Amino acid sequence: LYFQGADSCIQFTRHASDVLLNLNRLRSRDILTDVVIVVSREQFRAHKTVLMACSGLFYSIFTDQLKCNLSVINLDPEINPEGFCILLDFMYTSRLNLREGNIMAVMATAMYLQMEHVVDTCRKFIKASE
Ligand SMILES: Nc1ncc(Cl)c(Nc2ccccc2)n1
Repeated sequence: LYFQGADSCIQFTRHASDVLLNLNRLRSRDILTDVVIVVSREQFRAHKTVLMACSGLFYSIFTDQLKCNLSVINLDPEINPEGFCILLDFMYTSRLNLREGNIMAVMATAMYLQMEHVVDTCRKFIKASE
């Protein structure tokens, strides 16, 4: 459906989430992926534009005239790959699968990737356990 937005335009309620859904479908089928992210010898294929849109670290890398052409990016080998996988799924879905058993790895990975809204959110959930 659609509605009249604050600017008097027609606004499509599901458009942004539908675009993201379609980008995730492309990722799952490996269509137009243009980078591999390597974490602890695990490989993750993705779209650079989605990475940049969600992460300060990826934004900096892919706006750098030298690094923007790399098709393989290695992360710190101490990064937990499940932490990365969770954040990558978040990027492509808006859904963050936080659990007691993964929250610290997810928070550390989000800090490394410069995903500040995710970092803040992990803080509140940790602080509520205390
Ligand atoms: N199912 C699917 N998966 C991925 C993409 Cl990118 C896509 N795009 C698209 C297809 C038809 C009409 C409008 C958009 N559709």
